[PDB]
Amino acid sequence: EGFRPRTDNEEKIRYVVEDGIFKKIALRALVKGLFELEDATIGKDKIHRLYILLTKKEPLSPTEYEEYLRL
Amino acid sequence: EGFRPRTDNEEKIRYVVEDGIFKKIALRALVKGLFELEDATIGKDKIHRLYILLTKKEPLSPTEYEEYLRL
Amino acid sequence: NIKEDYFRVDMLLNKKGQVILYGPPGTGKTWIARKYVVEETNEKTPGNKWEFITFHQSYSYEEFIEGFRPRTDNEEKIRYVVEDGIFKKIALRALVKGLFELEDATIGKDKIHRLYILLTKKEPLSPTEYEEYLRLKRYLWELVGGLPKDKLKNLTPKFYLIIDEINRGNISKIFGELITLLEKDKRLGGENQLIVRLPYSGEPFAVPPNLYIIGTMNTADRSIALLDVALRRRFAFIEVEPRPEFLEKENLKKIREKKLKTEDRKRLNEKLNELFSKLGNDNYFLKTLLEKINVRITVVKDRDHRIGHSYFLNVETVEDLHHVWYYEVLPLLMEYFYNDWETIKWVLNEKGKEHGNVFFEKLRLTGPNGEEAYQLKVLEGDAFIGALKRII
Amino acid sequence: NIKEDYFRVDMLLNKKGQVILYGPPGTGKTWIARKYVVEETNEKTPGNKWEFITFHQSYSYEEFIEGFRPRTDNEEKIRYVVEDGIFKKIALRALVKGLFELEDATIGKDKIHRLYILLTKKEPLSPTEYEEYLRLKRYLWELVGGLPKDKLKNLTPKFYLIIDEINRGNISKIFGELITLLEKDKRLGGENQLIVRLPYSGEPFAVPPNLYIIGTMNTADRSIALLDVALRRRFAFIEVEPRPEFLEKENLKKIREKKLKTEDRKRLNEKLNELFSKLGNDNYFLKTLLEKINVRITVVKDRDHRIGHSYFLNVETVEDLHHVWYYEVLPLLMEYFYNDWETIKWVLNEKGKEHGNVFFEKLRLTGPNGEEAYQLKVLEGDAFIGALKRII
Amino acid sequence: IKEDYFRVDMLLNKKGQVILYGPPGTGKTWIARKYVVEETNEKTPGNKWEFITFHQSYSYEEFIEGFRPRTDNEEKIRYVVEDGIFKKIALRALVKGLFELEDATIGKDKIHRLYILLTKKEPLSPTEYEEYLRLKRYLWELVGGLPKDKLKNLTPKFYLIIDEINRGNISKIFGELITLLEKDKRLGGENQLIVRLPYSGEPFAVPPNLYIIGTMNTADRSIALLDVALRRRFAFIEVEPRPEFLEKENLKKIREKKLKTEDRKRLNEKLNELFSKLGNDNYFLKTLLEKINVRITVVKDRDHRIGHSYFLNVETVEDLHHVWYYEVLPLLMEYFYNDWETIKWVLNEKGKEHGNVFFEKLRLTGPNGEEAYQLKVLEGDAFIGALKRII
Amino acid sequence: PPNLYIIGTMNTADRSIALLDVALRRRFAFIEVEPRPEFLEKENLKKIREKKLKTEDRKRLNEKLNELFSKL
Amino acid sequence: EGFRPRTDNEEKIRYVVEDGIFKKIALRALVKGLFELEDATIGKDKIHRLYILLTKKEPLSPTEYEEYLRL
Amino acid sequence: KGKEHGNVFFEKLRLTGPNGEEAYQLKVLEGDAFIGALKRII
Amino acid sequence: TTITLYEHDEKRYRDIAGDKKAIQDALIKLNKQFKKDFKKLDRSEDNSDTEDTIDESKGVVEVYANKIKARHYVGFAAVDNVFLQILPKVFKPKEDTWEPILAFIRMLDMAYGLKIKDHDLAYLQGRNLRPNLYEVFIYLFAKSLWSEVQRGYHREYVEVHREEKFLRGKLLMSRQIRKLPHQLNTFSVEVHELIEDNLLNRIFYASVREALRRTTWGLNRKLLGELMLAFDGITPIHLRTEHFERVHFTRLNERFRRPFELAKLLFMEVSGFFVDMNKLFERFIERVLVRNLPPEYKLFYQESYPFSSQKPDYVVRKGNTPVVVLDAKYRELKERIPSSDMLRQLYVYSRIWPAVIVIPSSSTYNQGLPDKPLEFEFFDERKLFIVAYNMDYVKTGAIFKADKNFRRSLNNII
Ligand SMILES: Nc1nc2c(ncn2[C@@H]2O[C@H](COP(=O)(O)OP(=O)(O)OP(O)(O)=S)[C@@H](O)[C@H]2O)c(=O)[nH]1
Ligand SMILES: Nc1nc2c(ncn2[C@@H]2O[C@H](COP(=O)(O)OP(=O)(O)OP(O)(O)=S)[C@@H](O)[C@H]2O)c(=O)[nH]1
Ligand SMILES: Nc1nc2c(ncn2[C@@H]2O[C@H](COP(=O)(O)OP(=O)(O)O)[C@@H](O)[C@H]2O)c(=O)[nH]1
Ligand SMILES: [Mg+2]
Ligand SMILES: [Mg+2]
Ligand SMILES: [Mg+2]
Repeated sequence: EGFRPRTDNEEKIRYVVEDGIFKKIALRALVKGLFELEDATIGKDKIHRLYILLTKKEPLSPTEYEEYLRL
Repeated sequence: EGFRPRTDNEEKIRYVVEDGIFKKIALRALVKGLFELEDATIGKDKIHRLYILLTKKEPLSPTEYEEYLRL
Repeated sequence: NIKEDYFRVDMLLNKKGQVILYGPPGTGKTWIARKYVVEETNEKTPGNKWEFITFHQSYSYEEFIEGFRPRTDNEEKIRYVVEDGIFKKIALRALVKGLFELEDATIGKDKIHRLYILLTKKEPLSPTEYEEYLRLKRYLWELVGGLPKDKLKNLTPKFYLIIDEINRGNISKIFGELITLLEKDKRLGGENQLIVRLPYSGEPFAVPPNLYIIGTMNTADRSIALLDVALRRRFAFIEVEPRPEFLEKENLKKIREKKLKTEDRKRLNEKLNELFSKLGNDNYFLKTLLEKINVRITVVKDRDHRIGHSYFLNVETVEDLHHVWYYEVLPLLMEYFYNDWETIKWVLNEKGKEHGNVFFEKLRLTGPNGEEAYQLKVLEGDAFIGALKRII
Repeated sequence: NIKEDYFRVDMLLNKKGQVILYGPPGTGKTWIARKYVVEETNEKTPGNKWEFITFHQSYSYEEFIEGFRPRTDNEEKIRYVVEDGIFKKIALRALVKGLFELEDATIGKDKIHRLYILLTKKEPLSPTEYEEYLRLKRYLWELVGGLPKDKLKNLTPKFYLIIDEINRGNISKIFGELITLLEKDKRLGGENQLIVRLPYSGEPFAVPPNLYIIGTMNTADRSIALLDVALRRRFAFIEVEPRPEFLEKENLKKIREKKLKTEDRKRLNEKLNELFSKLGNDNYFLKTLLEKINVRITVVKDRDHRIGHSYFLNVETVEDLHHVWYYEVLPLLMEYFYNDWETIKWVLNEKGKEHGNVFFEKLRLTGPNGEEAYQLKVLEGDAFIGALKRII
Repeated sequence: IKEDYFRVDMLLNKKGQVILYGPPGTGKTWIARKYVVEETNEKTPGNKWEFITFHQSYSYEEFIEGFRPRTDNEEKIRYVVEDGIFKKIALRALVKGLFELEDATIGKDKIHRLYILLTKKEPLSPTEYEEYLRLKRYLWELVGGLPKDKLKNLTPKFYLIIDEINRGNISKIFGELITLLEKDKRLGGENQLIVRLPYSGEPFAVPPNLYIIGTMNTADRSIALLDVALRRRFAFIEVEPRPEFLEKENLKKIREKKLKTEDRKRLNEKLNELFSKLGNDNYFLKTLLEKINVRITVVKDRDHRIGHSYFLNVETVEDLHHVWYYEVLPLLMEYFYNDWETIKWVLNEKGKEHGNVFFEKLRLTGPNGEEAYQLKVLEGDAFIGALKRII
Repeated sequence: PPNLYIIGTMNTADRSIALLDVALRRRFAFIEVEPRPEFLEKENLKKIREKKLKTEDRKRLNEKLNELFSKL
Repeated sequence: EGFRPRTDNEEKIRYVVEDGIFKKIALRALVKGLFELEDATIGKDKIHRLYILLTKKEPLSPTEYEEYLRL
Repeated sequence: KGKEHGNVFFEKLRLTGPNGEEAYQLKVLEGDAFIGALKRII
Repeated sequence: TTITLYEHDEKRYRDIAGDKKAIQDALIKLNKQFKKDFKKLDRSEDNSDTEDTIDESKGVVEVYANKIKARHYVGFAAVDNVFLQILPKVFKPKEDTWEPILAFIRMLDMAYGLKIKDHDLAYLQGRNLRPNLYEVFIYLFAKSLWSEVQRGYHREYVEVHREEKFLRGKLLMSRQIRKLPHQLNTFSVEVHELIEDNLLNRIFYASVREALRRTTWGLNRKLLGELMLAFDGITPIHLRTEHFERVHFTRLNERFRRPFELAKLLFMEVSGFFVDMNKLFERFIERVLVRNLPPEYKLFYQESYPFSSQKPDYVVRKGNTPVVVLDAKYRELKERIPSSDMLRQLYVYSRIWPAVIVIPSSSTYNQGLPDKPLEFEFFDERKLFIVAYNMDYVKTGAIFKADKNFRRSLNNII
């Protein structure tokens, strides 16, 4: 986990926390493992939303990043 | 690549991602490689437009930097 | 016999204030410290009443007490607000949680409870409430200096701090303000109450009498050349010996059945009866094997380089004993003796043996200047058991 | 208390200006620095009259007197301002508090009171009043340039800075400007008034004669010892030897009932009578035990690695003496002589003994190349006192 | 008396920058402070002289020039390059020297405007800082159009008296100054050098007024000025620890210099009572410091010698006891940490084990045949009999 | 989570296994991948190169390896 | 060559790139070199305009630095 | 190397160390005696 | 195999351990290695003949067809698992070879200038270890290091201009002002941090690693094993001669002078060192004379040039007037008379300095022993006075009884 700069529609530099390699593969191993659990079916829609977001590349806008930090 | 300020509007100084030399030479080798390819003929009239932007021997103009970004 | 080890820690932790469970690795020093705090304050997770924290070689004072750290402010440009570390987020927390139960006519219990919420906040501090955190922290150290020493010894919630691998980090540099404070007398409420002024934030800071900093020092790495004055007088050192008494037939059965379930303990009984029958029907085999190999370690090398007993505590067959002897004992044994061979075979008393059922066989081609190089040799089946039955 | 270690600090600190209480760990160095300042200033907590800070290796020159420290303003988050450290906030505090009773500041006595408010202000300085603070600071060093040396010799408060473990930090770097100010005739009012020019703020600075610095270095470690010969002249070293005379029967009753003046004096006295009656009714046992170890450590180790009298000061019973032996000083003795067994057997005066009532039993298994090592034995009961009576 | 005063005054005109090096405890900062005060008649630092002292955090950016945030408006923090301590002196020593010239530097309205913005204690507002940066560009356009005869003789002598010059990383602090600190490489010299600074880019040259008298200690050999190119610039005055001041008469002449005959009668009978207990000899502390400094020269080095700042402030025999056991014997023990047969020889008690010895012998011995001594706090007239045996 | 396994890879020509950090020789478990010369036979070098190439490249690979070991 | 902040009187901190000592000698030697000959160096007033903007004692204004970057 | 007293920049201290060490001191000369200690270099 | 020699002593190849071919292979490397490193050590009347004798495989050892003979070069060397040690012939006896080891190191203590402790050597006396010079100088290095590492670790300060995620030390301002706001998230400081792996600690990690690999005791393997664990975080280096020169001894690492000089004496193939037995006695007598000659000051190596300069080993003069020449010779002095080569040099040293001359010689059970007083007065038909003095050697013990007998004979000579 670290700090990385990011532009907000061609504006001044906005710092945002972007997860590295190990945390993006440990959280991915968690949200993929919670599919086949019978007790984790209380949030199966929202966990599946996290796994699609965690395997895609370059989250372009903060509207899905705040969705990502909420999930 | 890194972040550089540009000559935008006066009260609207922007931080764009100006590419370095290794990204510019690897894109230029990829653009020139696909320019003479037969199966990449979907947008070959636009790959030659991307080649002129990469051999442009000057800092890129801000009214057409988004044309460089979209290509 | 583990309640005496939960009483040996407990009698020293109220007399000296903090301990260090120093001992060779693979013994249970991390497990004794974690299962004493969970048994004392019933919280299975870190956070509120204790905080697990390990040390490393690049761990610094600014991550422990406080330091200047760049922090984002509500999804915008960074500021440079000074962040309290992992100690100061629990040393202040042990103070304001203890100050709930104190019935004095000067406590701002509405203000202290507001400071307690901002200290247990798992999210980072936003600048709309970080100034509310620093202002309430300023009220705390104006209040602590006004309370007498009679009402700052009986604070009820015992806070803990498992410092894992305390000798791996540079101990005198991490404990900057904590090698003048970590005594039982230099805490708050004691006879020698010291409120030490900090360099970075500039606010005074003092350890409360609730905080007990349990340490789990491995001593096969970064050995007994410690600080020897500051980080040695404050800590009441407890030696956690590698006990081979947990490696009999009944002791392996009793350990692996209490944590087990209904159907697991019958299968663990059938597995262990199959294992010790392949060893020669010796119920005291793994005890005698570990006790014999520990005597050869303490004679040649130091007494704190012995092979522990967390390795052999999770065996169920001969094949699992093979995968713990060739990957958690013999690579550990070649680490201590610095790739030596003529003395690593005396530990197994295979000094006058080569090319047979030996763990280190000599290559049949000597070097130019008469030197010889040995090689680790994998075994299997009854050849490996016959190679273990002559260590005893 | 007032006999030797108080009256030789107060006489020497008033003559030299700075005192370092160098001595081995376990001696009253931090305690005699804390007791002298509290009994002088009549303020049992830090803050106004005195400041207790401690040095470490992460301690900065920029955080001691002056440095660029980035603050967090509202609209400009990254704002680099020059912030005075703790010494410049106690040297300016000792100056403008002493300048309340002078007769040449008759134009700006309100400005000196306003500057004293800004230095006692524990709130962080807003940038609307930081320029008011800097305008009053450069007014102050204009005012002491027009003050005569006959009127700056007697400033009626007495401010203190107890730095603890002074030798741990880079003392040549922390005392940047202070390696030429810290002298009795080189402060303000002395025979050579020196107002040096600080690097960062560009404002002149001079230590007032109001201030005193009581360092307490530790001299068990040697890589952090104070060998700066140009700095050892500025201080005045006081060797506090570890006195075993605080461990007699009458002395333990006089040291432990002076602090605890509650109604448990009948409880401590009957417990200390029972403790020494188990020791053979020897009123000079623990005095002889610490003396016959510190002499036997002085002859083989250095003279500054001796056992202090803070280990055996808090003993109450034989069970408490057993806890302070096997867990505090015997792991300490195994740290001094780490696998040097012929020395550590001799320090406890068990050199010929290898079996029976002894702390270190001899293993009955020698090594390959003729080496042999020993093993601890947890003793208890009257056999433990029979292993302590052999030392004295 | 005036010999060390005149010796500084001679070398500060020949080489340009003197260094008073010596063992710690002698008059190095004192003879440097008394020289600049008696030559400039200014007892506190200010325009005519400035005292600084070096350390490891005294880098190049705050000594000559570097970037420094400064706005003086509580808004619009202007990241501008600000001159350090030295360039605020060398520009001040130049524009003070450009007053007495007749018609060579025709800047009599623009030089005095630059001097009043250089001695201004209040920090520079940006509406007047643009005037200060524009007049400084006029200065190095002025200097360069002046003849060397009207630039060598600038009248008012400025001093940057620095201290512990060895303690800072001197080759890093001296940046562009590493080639300008000769007497003939200044302004007005035979080979003037208008050298260029990195950060601001404005050129720079030291005026011939500015003299750098820098005191250092040479007992720390870890940090000594061993650069052989910063020993050519400086003139190194030997300041040895002189025990001539520790007589009865020479101690009475020094310690009764500023007392106005009020406590001088108290001091006269106090020194009469000190030397009556030492054996009625006026020459005790002279040969006590001599027989220690000679015995510490043949053992450690020439540079670790005990100074004469320790014994200079004694009044009675009790104050000599508190400066022996607390300032110099802890100093003598940390030269020779656990080196006991050497520190016994500095006090020449080498055959003396017990009795009136500072280091009594422990009655124990070692298992391998070793021994170690123990410090013995002596009091009364037995202390003097343990001290007179050194002589 | 207990899914994430950390398969390291260590070129130990420069740094030996004893010259690692102390929280690496005990958290991890070391497998020595020994240099096997048995992959360089006449039939073993053919089988390894048969997985990457095609059928017509394999006869040229067979003829070149027959030309190689006949010269040796 | 390096980066350098430059706020003139009231503008924002526009991060200009300031040429060091060497480029203000290397460009100054090249422009004074080309000023004496006339083979294909058209725009001798344009080369002279670059030489004036290299010996500026004052720092360059943003209305003059931008034409200095073009020349 | 052989001159230890008289017109020499370094006189010898009269006593040696406890284990065979011996140090000197920088003697300040003046006048023609300084030249006589300087012309013996050449 | 362990082979041991005394000065001018021989061993048979048939009785010797190991192989006949293995020892002669070890020696021809050692005598060749002594050729390239001959000029570093000084001599005194050695008759070395540098051109012919040393390069003919006769530098240290004379390897012959039927035996192995030692020259007069004292010390030790370990080559190809054939550890050679050459003790002086004076300490030869009539634990049986453990007295001459501590005798030779004590003669290597006082003469050569080492500052080892007597309680370092007295720890080994009686522990029935195998006598070996390499096993004790590794121990004298390892004990003096582990007694100087147990107190302090020698963490020395370097300054680094490092970009840190936190703020430690002085913040660099010219590197932080010119920082773009896209990279503002790291401070740029210049912190004076203390590093454990300094150059003196890289050497002592490498000097231990090359010592534990080549040690054979059970005491040094335990002591170097604890030293290597204390130096675990230090990155290792390959030792050279540039590394032992690049460090300088200031006041903050002066206590590491004793292990480093012994680490330079043993490390820099070959291992160990050799010195001439003539000069080592010439240096050892110089410690005895200046201590024992209060009336007259004595200087070693004073030279007077005839006609090619023939210089005495030592001359004592009170002021300048008495000329009492003292030339130290390692010769046995058979038949109670000096030889042709000895007395011819004694005649020149007296004439070019009315000058008496005294020759000190060794004396033990093995060497030739004269009577207790000044044994031989001689006149060379020019009113000369040649006195044959003999120093007895209680240096095998720890007490200096013979120094009083040497002073009493010198007081009758003075
Ligand atoms: N009453 C009394 N208590 C003493 C005396 N000497 C030591 N103590 C006790 O010793 C305890 C700790 O001693 P302390 O002075 O703090 O050691 P220290 O100087 O800090 O040791 P270090 O680690 O810095 S080196 C205190 O609780 C104090 O009560 C004494 O002379 N009188
Ligand atoms: N009158 C007089 N006083 C002296 C003389 N030498 C030293 N002193 C006094 O001794 C005190 C200490 O001398 P000082 O100059 O401060 O030592 P120092 O060389 O600066 O010490 P250092 O750490 O920087 S190395 C001064 O206050 C000074 O008054 C002298 O020759 N005459
Ligand atoms: N049940 C039980 N398990 C133990 C005991 N001691 C150690 N263990 C086991 O040891 C393991 C922990 O080892 P650890 O403390 O991390 O070793 P170390 O920190 O390297 O010294 C756990 O899996 C426990 O199951 C014990 O007394 N009882
Ligand atoms: Mg652990
Ligand atoms: Mg302390
Ligand atoms: Mg000074």
